[PDB]
Amino acid sequence: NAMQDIHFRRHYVRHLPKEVSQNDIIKALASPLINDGMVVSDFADHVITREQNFPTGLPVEPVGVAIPHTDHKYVRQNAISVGILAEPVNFEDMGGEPDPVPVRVVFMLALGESNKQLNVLGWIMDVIQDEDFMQQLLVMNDDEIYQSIYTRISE
Repeated sequence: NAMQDIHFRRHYVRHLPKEVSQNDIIKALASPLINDGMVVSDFADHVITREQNFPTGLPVEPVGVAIPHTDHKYVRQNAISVGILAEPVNFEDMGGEPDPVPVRVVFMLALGESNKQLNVLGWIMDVIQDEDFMQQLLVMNDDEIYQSIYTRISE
């Protein structure tokens, strides 16, 4: 279990309100990591710059996903911060496609070593193809999303 070193806590999950922008989302998801000392104080802005340059939208159906992240030099402890959006928010296609991705679930990845990327991406790729799992994230409360994702990670 390579992800045994990834931190995922109850407060690393939250539903975001409508009318929030891409930047608000990134700052909101980064907040808990920043407070726990998992990342550098200005992590959210490095993620924003990264996202604008190299978008992380994944056009999966029916729930659009995004995996914003930044350089590992800004991460001192591996962690994942999850956001469930009240309404879809547009993220540019990681693949370069013209149509933006209507994102509803955001998986912010804070990885301190690049050797962790393949594994974590493989994990994401897997959960976003799990139609049922993804749909449930849009219905469950924070504790439920937390329990399910946590389990998914460690089990």
